[PDB]
Amino acid sequence: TEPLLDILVKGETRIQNRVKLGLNSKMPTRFPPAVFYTPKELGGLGMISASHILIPASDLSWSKQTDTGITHFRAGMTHEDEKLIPTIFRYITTWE
Amino acid sequence: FPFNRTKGKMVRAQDVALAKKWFLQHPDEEYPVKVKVSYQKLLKNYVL
Amino acid sequence: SYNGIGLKSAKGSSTSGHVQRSLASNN
Amino acid sequence: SHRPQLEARSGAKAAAYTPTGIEHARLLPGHTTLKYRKSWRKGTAFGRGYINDMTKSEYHQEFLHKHVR
Amino acid sequence: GKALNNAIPGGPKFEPLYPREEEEDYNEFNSIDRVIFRVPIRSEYKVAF
RNA sequence: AUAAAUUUUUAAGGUAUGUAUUUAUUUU
RNA sequence: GGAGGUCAACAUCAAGAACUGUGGGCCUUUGCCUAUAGAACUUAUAACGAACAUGGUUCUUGCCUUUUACCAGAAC
Ligand SMILES: [Mg+2]
Ligand SMILES: [Mg+2]
Repeated sequence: TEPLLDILVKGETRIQNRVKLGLNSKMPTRFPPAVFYTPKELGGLGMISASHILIPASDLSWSKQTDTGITHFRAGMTHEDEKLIPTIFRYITTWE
Repeated sequence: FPFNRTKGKMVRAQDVALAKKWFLQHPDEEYPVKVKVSYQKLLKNYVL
Repeated sequence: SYNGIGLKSAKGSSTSGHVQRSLASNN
Repeated sequence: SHRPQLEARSGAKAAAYTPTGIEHARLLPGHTTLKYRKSWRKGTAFGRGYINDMTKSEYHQEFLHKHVR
Repeated sequence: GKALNNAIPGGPKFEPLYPREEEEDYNEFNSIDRVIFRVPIRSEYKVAF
């Protein structure tokens, strides 16, 4: 589901934005994803981030008709230097 | 334009725009994404 | 060549708007 | 001391005063210019506007039938 | 480029200018059944003619 | 056989607030 | 009298592709037709500036506890 992934990216960005304005800043350089993702122990918030991903973007026009299949990705959230981050969906076995 | 003429009028010394020409032309190829994105900003300001 | 893939704009959408070709699916 | 008012302020009280001369923004000139005009189916047991108001309206009852739920 | 909300590949991007494109009837005219995909129609065409 | 990159900051919203602090003698 | 001025004042600078004056004829001064003269400056990938800022109001968004301050598109 496209729009849900869309909402994930938004929502999570919005929360991090909360902690950010909690000080005063949206500046990205101040908050490298360490800050938000290190487990509580190491002194991070430990928030479990499945925003990141890359989000299948293919050519809406026809995707109102055919189901054209993924041709492209749109960067969900970002970094500055990247690394990556593991996302929940990958640690949960699917129902089937 | 500046050159081929040989007769013309003066201009307020801050109107001569030395870097406009660079960012109208293409970015070339080698430059790292930093500068390219700098170009696109300079256009967007121009077109507007 | 924005071909219809991508966004109306990343102003509200929290992403950077970056779009890249998908290596996987071609045939 | 919270009281319902019984009155309003005469503009005249203002009118006597001397001016100030502060300059607002919305007074800066704009529009300086005027413009002038020239078998099976038998089995079952059951054998064969605008009302001036709100809370009695049909819309409002739809609405309250959605949201407050 | 702006007014159509398109982007020349090296180009400046702007806002929609006619933002609501999303209204659409489900209507047979330009449908797929009845169209031939032979050459893709990149943007630059749409900015060129 | 891909070259597609959003942001970035300042004020406002134990205590505020209020009160008195006349010294140097105005004619019988 | 000539040349000049980092001198001044007073006019004029965006439109039927477009200026002004004058003569003759008609309606009755405007105006219309015709004849005639002169036309600086600015214009066709359109314009006084082979340049480029801010503000107001009204809408659509984005930041999103609220007002300044703002995000990016439009109209006046
Ligand atoms: Mg208070
Ligand atoms: Mg208040």
